[PDB]
Amino acid sequence: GGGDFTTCLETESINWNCTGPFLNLGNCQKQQKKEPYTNIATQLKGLKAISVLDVPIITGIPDDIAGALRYIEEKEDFHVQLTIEYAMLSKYCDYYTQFSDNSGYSQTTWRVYLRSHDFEACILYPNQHFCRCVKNGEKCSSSNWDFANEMKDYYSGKQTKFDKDLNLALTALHHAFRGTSSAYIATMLSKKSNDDLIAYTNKIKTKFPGNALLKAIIDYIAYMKSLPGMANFKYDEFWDELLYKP
Amino acid sequence: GGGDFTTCLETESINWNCTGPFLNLGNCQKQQKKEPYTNIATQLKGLKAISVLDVPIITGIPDDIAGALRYIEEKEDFHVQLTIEYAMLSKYCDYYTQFSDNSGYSQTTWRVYLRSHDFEACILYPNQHFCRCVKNGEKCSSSNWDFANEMKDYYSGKQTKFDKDLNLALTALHHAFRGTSSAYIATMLSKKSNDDLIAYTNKIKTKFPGNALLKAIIDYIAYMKSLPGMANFKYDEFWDELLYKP
Amino acid sequence: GGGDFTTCLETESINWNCTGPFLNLGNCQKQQKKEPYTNIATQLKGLKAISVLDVPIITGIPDDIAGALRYIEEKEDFHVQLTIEYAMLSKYCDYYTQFSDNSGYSQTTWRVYLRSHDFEACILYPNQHFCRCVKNGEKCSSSNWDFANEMKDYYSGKQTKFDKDLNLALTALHHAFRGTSSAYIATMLSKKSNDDLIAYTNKIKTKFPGNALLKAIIDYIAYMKSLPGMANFKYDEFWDELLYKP
Ligand SMILES: *[C@@H]1O[C@H](CO)[C@@H](O[C@@H]2O[C@H](CO)[C@@H](O[C@@H]3O[C@H](CO[C@H]4O[C@H](CO)[C@@H](O)[C@H](O)[C@@H]4O)[C@@H](O)[C@H](O[C@H]4O[C@H](CO)[C@@H](O)[C@H](O)[C@@H]4O)[C@@H]3O)[C@H](O)[C@H]2NC(C)=O)[C@H](O)[C@H]1NC(C)=O
Ligand SMILES: *[C@@H]1O[C@H](CO)[C@@H](O[C@@H]2O[C@H](CO)[C@@H](O[C@@H]3O[C@H](CO[C@H]4O[C@H](CO)[C@@H](O)[C@H](O)[C@@H]4O)[C@@H](O)[C@H](O[C@H]4O[C@H](CO)[C@@H](O)[C@H](O)[C@@H]4O)[C@@H]3O)[C@H](O)[C@H]2NC(C)=O)[C@H](O)[C@H]1NC(C)=O
Ligand SMILES: *[C@@H]1O[C@H](CO)[C@@H](O[C@@H]2O[C@H](CO)[C@@H](O[C@@H]3O[C@H](CO[C@H]4O[C@H](CO)[C@@H](O)[C@H](O)[C@@H]4O)[C@@H](O)[C@H](O[C@H]4O[C@H](CO)[C@@H](O)[C@H](O)[C@@H]4O)[C@@H]3O)[C@H](O)[C@H]2NC(C)=O)[C@H](O)[C@H]1NC(C)=O
Repeated sequence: GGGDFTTCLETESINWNCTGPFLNLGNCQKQQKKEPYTNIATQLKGLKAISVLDVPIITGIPDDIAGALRYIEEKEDFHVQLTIEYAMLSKYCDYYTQFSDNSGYSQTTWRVYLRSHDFEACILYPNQHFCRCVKNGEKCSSSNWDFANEMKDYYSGKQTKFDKDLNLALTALHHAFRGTSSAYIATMLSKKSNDDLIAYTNKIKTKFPGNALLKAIIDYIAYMKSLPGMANFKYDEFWDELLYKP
Repeated sequence: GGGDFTTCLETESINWNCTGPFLNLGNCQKQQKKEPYTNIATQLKGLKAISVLDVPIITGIPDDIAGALRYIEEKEDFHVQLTIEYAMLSKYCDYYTQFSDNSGYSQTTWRVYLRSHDFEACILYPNQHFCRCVKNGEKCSSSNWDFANEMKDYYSGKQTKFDKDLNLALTALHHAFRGTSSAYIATMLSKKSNDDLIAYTNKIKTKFPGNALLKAIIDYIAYMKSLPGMANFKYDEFWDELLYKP
Repeated sequence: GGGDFTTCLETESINWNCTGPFLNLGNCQKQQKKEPYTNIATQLKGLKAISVLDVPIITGIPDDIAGALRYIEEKEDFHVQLTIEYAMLSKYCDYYTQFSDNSGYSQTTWRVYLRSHDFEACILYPNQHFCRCVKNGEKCSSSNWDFANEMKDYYSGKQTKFDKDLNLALTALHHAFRGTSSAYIATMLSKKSNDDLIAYTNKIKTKFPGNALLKAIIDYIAYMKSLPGMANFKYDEFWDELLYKP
């Protein structure tokens, strides 16, 4: 249920087990988070995972996390982006294990996004368990229950609203899993590979079963994908920028 | 219901149609967001909207949005600040159209602010529809109903509490509409032009009718303005820093 | 109920009255917030609070608050860290008085953190008044009522869950009171000085009685400290990095 870094370097096209949360790391002690990127590049070079030519791209990772994620997602090539992300996860080795529960430094951005904005359907049907889970941290264990089909019926003749709400869920997921995960989601979206997209998000939910809000947003994405609005769904255009170069 | 940039340059004093959200833009395709500020300054110069002397102030806009907004609001002169804001809206051409609905990258800051803090009246009367709309995204369509006059009575003999809660609403609005919009609000506040202030916020609510939380905060500001506490209202002093130089 | 800066410089070990919120300041007018750090270092030097050798560490405080807090907490020595924090509070003289009520620029971070994440106990018992206060700003005046002992019973055989939820409360407090306050909390935690820790947080709650969410999180920390899970409590390891050098 994970991918090795060198094995991932051998593969030609991005796949689920070569995205951030599924990369096999190790420990993760206090010391490694202190390590600067020069040391991590030197480690990767000494193991012959990378060559000298690849050391600068690692040493140019900005020291702050927000800048590091922008730097990673700027890359247009699968193996380069993967190498950078792996260096960063070698410094912040708990970046994605933090997603196992309901808090942590790397979760704040996506949670802040999801809870600060509003779904169109939740504004009209705030008693739905999905909405109560997003807004109040309430009823999360039954979040995937569409009471009286209100949500489904609500979206029925409302392509634009379906598009807004599903894009808000996917934008939250983008903020959760920046970098290779988002390049993979972008790839599937651009090809309308809806079944593969749900397969990947379901793998994320299986990876982090202790993360209640994440489970709710993933179930919601699968629900929207089952609705008639999906056939004409128009994803937000920022995704096209996250695609890799031909 | 909007202002043209050059026409705005001709006018002597800031007015509603020469603030950010009311500046007439066009499209707004994928390409223009990629354009650096040197290109946008060159465009404005080629149209003779600005001269060579004005090119550096545009090319000095920092690349990140937070820095660009700080840069804009640092300006002490109406036409300079307007020109900078217009260059930025020429790059992020959807910055203010994002406010048409209930999400988007440019809305996060103000929504995070409004929902992370608390109104004094809502702590004591959390069942008020305004409070349920701010906190739970619930009852937003009846947010401007003061049940049993609880809010009004609550503020009656409480000048300090009225001041805190109205300032929290206005600070959220400041975070929504930085730059020229905030210089305009600052101008009206410093002159106690309460009717003009409400006229402007009501124009914002009319511009963005699909934005439920924004509608609620704007209705709330008009309600507070109708209360006896408004006559002695003391706005937060940061506003005085956003005024233009004499 | 506060500490003087020079008197604090005389003392050998960090104590409650030499942490940020308890440092005695004065006014705090509009002008002082405009003052750059060179001027503040010159003031402190002219009063002979510091010497010329200490001027650079003050002039190197980055201009943005987030960077200033990172700079302060990087210091490994009590008197240095205190001096830096005092310079910063001399510029943003309302940084900690902002905590007297339910909003303000310096409160956003910790409130955003506390409300974006979730307590394990609140996911299962969302009707608890503590959970309603954190999530909905509701029932804050009775937040410290554990209805039917649900919370206590919930943690009874769940050391890991107790650890997660108490660490989330303490991490929120860390985000509220960065710098010397966090070095003091780190010191008490590393020595399992649970009674002193509660004494300090209770002083914070007494300092800011108008801050409803802060009162709730402080009462909650004292409640957890009373439970059998405290004896084997394992604090998050970032705290050990905030300790001062021997
Ligand atoms: C990320 O995760 C994916 C799965 O999600 C992994 O892909 C699997 O990789 C394994 C190992 O290479 C594959 O198993 C091998 O398949 C060979 C046939 O492949 C073709 O046919 C299958 C359908 O039958 C297609 O799915 C596939 O795309 C090809 O078209 C077999 O010949 C192999 O059998 C031989 O080796 C095994 C193992 O030693 C022996 O037990 C056998 O007896 C035999 O000698 C083998 O079964 C598997 O097919 C792949 N699945 C998919 C869906 O593609 C990636 O490897 C993984 N990446 C990383 C970096 O970890
Ligand atoms: C931003 O939005 C404001 C409104 O909110 C616009 O201001 C209006 O601008 C129009 C066009 O210039 C003004 O209309 C003209 O008013 C002239 C008289 O102005 C004085 O009197 C009025 C009261 O009657 C005052 O409000 C005003 O301040 C002045 O004191 C008329 O003489 C004009 O009539 C002539 O031109 C029109 C149009 O071609 C013809 O149809 C007429 O027959 C006649 O020949 C004209 O009506 C309007 O008064 C302004 N309103 C206000 C409230 O000031 C800004 O122009 C706009 N800015 C930008 C950059 O878009
Ligand atoms: C931060 O806050 C702490 C308290 O939380 C202050 O610590 C107190 O400081 C005062 C003033 O120095 C101390 O009062 C003095 O205590 C002396 C005895 O101290 C020993 O014994 C006590 C127990 O009795 C211990 O707590 C202490 O640690 C020592 O082991 C007395 O001899 C003093 O009395 C003399 O002076 C007073 C005042 O002028 C006269 O009225 C007396 O008659 C007598 O002449 C005095 O009482 C107090 O003990 C300290 N408390 C604690 C708990 O340590 C810090 O000073 C303060 N720091 C800053 C920078 O503000």
